[PDB]
Amino acid sequence: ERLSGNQAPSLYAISLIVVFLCLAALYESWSIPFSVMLVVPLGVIGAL
Amino acid sequence: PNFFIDRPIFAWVIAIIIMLAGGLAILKLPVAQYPTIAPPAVTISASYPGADAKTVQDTVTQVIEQNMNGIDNLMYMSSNSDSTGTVQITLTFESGTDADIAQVQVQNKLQLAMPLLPQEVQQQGVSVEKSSSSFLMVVGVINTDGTMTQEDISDYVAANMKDAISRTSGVGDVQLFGSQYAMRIWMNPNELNKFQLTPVDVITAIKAQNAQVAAGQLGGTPPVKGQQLNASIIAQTRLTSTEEFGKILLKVNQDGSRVLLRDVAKIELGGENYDIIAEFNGQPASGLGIKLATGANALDTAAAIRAELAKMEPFFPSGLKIVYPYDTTPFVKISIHEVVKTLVEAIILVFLVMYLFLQNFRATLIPTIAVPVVLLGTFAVLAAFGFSINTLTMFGMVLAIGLLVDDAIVVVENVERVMAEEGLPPKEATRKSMGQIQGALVGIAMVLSAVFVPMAFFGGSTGAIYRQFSITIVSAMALSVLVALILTPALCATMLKPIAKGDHGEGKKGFFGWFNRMFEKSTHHYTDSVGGILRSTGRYLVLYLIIVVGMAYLFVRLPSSFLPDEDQGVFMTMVQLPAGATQERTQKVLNEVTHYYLTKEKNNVESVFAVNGFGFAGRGQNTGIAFVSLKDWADRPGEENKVEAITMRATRAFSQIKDAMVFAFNLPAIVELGTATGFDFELIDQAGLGHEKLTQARNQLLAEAAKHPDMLTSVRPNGLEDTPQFKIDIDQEKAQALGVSINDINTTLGAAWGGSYVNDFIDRGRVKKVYVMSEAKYRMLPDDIGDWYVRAADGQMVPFSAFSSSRWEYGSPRLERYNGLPSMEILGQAAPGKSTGEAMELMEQLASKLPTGVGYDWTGMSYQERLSGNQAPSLYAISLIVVFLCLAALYESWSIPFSVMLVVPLGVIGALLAATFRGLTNDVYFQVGLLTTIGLSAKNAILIVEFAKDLMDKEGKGLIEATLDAVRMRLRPILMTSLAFILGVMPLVISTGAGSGAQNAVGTGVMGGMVTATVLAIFFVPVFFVVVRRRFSRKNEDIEHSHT
Amino acid sequence: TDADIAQVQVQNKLQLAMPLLPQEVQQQGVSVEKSSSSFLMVVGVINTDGTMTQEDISDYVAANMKDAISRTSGVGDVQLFGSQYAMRIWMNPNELNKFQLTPVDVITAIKAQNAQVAAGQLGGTPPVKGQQLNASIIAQTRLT
Amino acid sequence: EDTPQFKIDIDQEKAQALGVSINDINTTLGAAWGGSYVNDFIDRGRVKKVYVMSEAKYRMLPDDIGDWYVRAADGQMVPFSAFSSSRWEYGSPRLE
Amino acid sequence: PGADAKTVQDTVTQVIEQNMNGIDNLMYMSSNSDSTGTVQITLTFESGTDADIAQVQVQNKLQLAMPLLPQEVQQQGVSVEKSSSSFLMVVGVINT
Amino acid sequence: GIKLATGANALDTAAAIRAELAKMEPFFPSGLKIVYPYDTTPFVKISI
Amino acid sequence: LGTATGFDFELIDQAGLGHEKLTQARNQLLAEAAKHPDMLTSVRPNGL
Repeated sequence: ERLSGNQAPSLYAISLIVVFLCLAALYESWSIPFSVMLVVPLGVIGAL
Repeated sequence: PNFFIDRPIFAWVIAIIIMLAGGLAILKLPVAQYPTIAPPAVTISASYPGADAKTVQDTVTQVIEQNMNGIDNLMYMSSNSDSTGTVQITLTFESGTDADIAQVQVQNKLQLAMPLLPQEVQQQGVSVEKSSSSFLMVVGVINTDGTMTQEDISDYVAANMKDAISRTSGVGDVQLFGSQYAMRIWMNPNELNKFQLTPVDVITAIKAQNAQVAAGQLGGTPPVKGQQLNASIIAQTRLTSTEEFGKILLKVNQDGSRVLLRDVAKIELGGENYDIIAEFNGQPASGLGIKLATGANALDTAAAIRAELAKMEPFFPSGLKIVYPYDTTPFVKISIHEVVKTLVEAIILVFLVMYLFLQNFRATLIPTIAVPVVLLGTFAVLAAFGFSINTLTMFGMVLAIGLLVDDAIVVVENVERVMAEEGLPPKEATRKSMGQIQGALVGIAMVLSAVFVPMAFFGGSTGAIYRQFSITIVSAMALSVLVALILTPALCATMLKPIAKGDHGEGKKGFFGWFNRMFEKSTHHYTDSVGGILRSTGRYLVLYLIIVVGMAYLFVRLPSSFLPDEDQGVFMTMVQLPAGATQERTQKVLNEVTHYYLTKEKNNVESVFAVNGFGFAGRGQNTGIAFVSLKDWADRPGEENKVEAITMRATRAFSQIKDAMVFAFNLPAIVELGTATGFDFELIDQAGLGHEKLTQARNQLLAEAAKHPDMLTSVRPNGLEDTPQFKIDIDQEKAQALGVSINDINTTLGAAWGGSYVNDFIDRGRVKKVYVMSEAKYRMLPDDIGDWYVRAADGQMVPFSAFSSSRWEYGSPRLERYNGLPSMEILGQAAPGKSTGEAMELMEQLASKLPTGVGYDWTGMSYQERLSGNQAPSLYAISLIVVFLCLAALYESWSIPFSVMLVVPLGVIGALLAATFRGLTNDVYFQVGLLTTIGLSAKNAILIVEFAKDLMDKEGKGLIEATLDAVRMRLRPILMTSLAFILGVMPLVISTGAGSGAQNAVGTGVMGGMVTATVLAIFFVPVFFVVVRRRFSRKNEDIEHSHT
Repeated sequence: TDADIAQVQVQNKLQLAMPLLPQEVQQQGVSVEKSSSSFLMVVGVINTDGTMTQEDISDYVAANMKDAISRTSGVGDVQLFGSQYAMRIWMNPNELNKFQLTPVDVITAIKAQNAQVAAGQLGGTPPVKGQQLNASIIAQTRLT
Repeated sequence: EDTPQFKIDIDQEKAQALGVSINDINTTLGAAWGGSYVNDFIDRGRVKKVYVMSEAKYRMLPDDIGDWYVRAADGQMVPFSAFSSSRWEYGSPRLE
Repeated sequence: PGADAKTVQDTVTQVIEQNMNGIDNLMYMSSNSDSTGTVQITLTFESGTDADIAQVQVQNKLQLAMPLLPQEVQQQGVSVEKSSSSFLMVVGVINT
Repeated sequence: GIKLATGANALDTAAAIRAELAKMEPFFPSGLKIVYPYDTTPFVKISI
Repeated sequence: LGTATGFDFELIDQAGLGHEKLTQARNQLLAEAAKHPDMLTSVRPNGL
């Protein structure tokens, strides 16, 4: 359980980084990701 | 290529992935001085306390050997049997055998041979281990108050420290240097005879009075119905005090008076063994030998060990100190820091040779981003293939910067060249230029792998060392070709400023750029010179032949090696007294060795860890070793202050004063390697013929080896000469008559003179051995046999003289066995002029005339070298076929590829030149170095031949014209890479202090190799093409004038 | 199934039984093998001049050939078509009864009169101050 | 938790005085109170154990130690309380 | 057999544990010491470790502590097994 | 009589056995010829 | 592993009947198999 908890911050951080990098690569714009990335807390607020 | 030229962010995404993946790698990646390289070896160790060498061989050694079967991947098996009572059997396995499976397979064939070994051996134990002799760190513990003996210290180390260290992260093994306490019972024969008792009685009593007796329990199941209570019934339990062991009763006299062990023996806590007296600067000392856990970090473990040691600091008894005679970590830290410094300084020199040549700030930042991506990404691929950060993989990268740097310069130059030549916008100029160099880079990638990959496929130990360099370089090289096709074309198109058609920057600046004017003349000077001497071409090919034959003579007369020694801040002298010498006679000599290093080498020597009893030739009172720790390099400035000189003056300082033989030397790079120019020979008894007959045969070979001083030098046996020994015959007949048990006779002798492990007892919550042995002063001289009495059946005491006689004789203190059969190991080396294979063929000749029934075999490095020497021509044969096939494909001819393949000798001639003139040696760092120089020699030539043909095929440019254009437009980037590469290798060539041995070997050959190769190929490659391309028919097209 | 692990796993259990087997069995050598069933090959050995008997040849093969073959990787099991030599004491019951002797007395004697004895050392460790001599003490060695 | 432990101190001194064998007294207290695994037998074709242990009613309380006798060297039987002391101790049955 | 918890810990358990060093992918160790002389030392390994390799590495280290253990213990037999922890099922048998 | 270890290659093991015997032969007693009365291997070679 | 049309049968004492009872049961099965020659051939004990 301790492992599950302690690992989590790193999990989200790298997951968010990946998505960003994927969007940047696919849609050639460097700012397209920025916008869609700001939509994360809009979903997370619901889960909470 | 054109894909990412239009997609800068995609190219940035891949760069970031490679940066963070390679960044993750470096962060969490194993670090060690070297990787595992020696083939897996398992050692079976045993001790029969008090046994002679024959007793162990015929009782244990032969028995275990006779059972080592149905075990997979066995290469060979050797064994020692000492008159110290120890047996060591070593099994060696194929490279790439799983060491754990091997160890299991061994430890349980042995497991089925246990019931066949004698009981004393069985209770003493038989160890099975992996034999990796590489210690991470040897820790020593001393008492500065002189309050406790080495036995006293060794116990504290065990009971209060050893377990704590073994828990530490990355600690793979912890070996105690010394003995735990053991209950020591020192028998007095006079006192034994007075109360009519023998050692046998002492033993019986201890086994009766120091035991654990199972009892039962109150209210035990099955119980009575309505049972009140359940509790364990505790009977007799093991004794604890020295006092308790004193109290144990032995016999009650007719007058009721008592006889206790106390009365017949001295009783005290002491050593499990007394063979080794370890000392630190003359002081009694214990220690711990720590090995690095597989997969773990050498640096992080070293810090963690010291921190765990810091925790226990206040907890120690008065005046007890932890000290560090050995630590691999200081030296590994320097290796790592000095390689990064090299790599960092390389890129900085790329910035400068780029700026003070292209004079543009944003253009120079491209390689500054390009290469660190490649270097970061190389770590990722290493991590992917289970590799570690070590000396070999570190110098694998520094040995490769020339290729990565070149990939960055080539891509950038072409764009800046095209713009200053045609006047295209950056985006189109990169698009055009990549078109020119696309095929070239994919070709060179296939070519370069074809010269590096094959060396990974070398067999055995060396093959494992080369595998390190091979996979390292290929991984970096291939990444720098992928970066050159993806990121660098994007960086040239999206952050490069245009230059106006035919600019060349001539004039313009004042305080910053005046060199341009001077540079444009020298390129015209070189295009005219090359073009000029393209008439008299046939006479230049002759000069090329001198380069080939000159290379051939240097290739022969250059001494061969594996890895250069380093000043590792540590070395050791070894001490060899004549056979039969005492512990004390050796300790005398050792103390003088200590005195020398502390008086006469005060400034350089930190400490002397003297070990009395353990040598490398064997074990015994006879031999010792003195391990020397130094002040760190920062304190020892001169070449007279480094290990080299210190060891040579030490041998000097001991040769002209001693009665005992005293070498002095330092440890090899990998602490299990051969002597390069040296061999390992094993003489074998293949018929009945015994030890003596074998000694006769050895003596015959050794004498014959001396007949040839030109071929073999210091060829000698590795084992030990026959020594005198005192033999006691029991007259069975007289023993029977008097009424003494033949068993009682043997154990009274044994236990007295040799010792006997009776029981275990529990010292301060810890299980520890109980030994019964004679007090020192009753087991010294043959005359002392007369002190010892045995009790007869009728109950009266009988001296040995009544039933035994005795005499002296020559026996063997060390019997050797190879693959089951009696062996005698012979070492030796190939004399100054000749090679190892030459000396080996002569040995086989010399052995071929020994007596009928005597055989031989090569072991160790000589066995390795045999089964992995049949590859060096065979593999590089496949290299040059594949290279030709790639170049044929890259171009469109079976003839054109030859023009670049003839560049090989141009680099080698410089490498050989440099190393010969530096008095250096051809070794691993040199071999890989060669392969790098050849890499750029090919890489430079491929592009020049390419550019020449592109003008000839696409533009119809004349043969003699196109080659001149090619050599002119590529003179720039060739000179660029070369100057930055040579000046980046600059600190490596003239290097002192730690790591310099490897640093020089890498640098020297690579610098000289580049100097010639580049300041030679600029003339030869254009020549090669014109020579080659003139053996092609003119029927379809006339190779001289325009076409399209 | 991984034969290495198979054979490992068995033997972990076998050792649990091992000490319960009668001494006579243990000292005859329990063996645990991972072999095919059928023979790969049979290597035969003969004498061309007949200058040795077949029990002679069997002893040679056992004492000079078997162990190295059996150690060879990939060699799963080896059977000897014959027997290695042993000291054979062919008892006579009339002669034994004659002298009030039983096989027990014979065995008890051999055990005592054919032995390797660890006998310690002259000037062995730890010694007194000023010891100059150090050598092995030899006693009884196996008969030949 | 920490169970009581019934400690028996067999006096090696008085035992030799009486003529009883040290082993004889040991392997009798064991077999009585702890039971003893002697050797094996064949039950319906399966090898099973043979045990020798005291009847339940003679191994339940400290006062039962009296019930047991050891034969001395001469041939007479000796009670346990002629050569044995007994008391109570403490300790755990499960050390983690 | 028959030894108490304290006697078996510092005699068997503790000895085995000391040599239970230098084994790949070990997460943690726990052990018990019985009044019935029973000892169980469990090595829990890193997630996704190859259990059969873990077993081998463990028993290789065990067999080094074996000599140092009591004769009674060595001959009672020391097991090395991949362990579970809880039962899949309990199969019961009764008479109707 | 020799049996293959499980999983071992027949021809390799055979090759090694011969190569082992090769070492031993030169040290034989007078007229102690080796003979090859049963070998499954030659078939495998020839057959393939 | 396998002969043209052969099988490998194992008769098993599962009630502690003993060697001599098992032997009688073997004989019963073997005699019964002989009565059916149109189905089985050479139905034999592999033992001694």
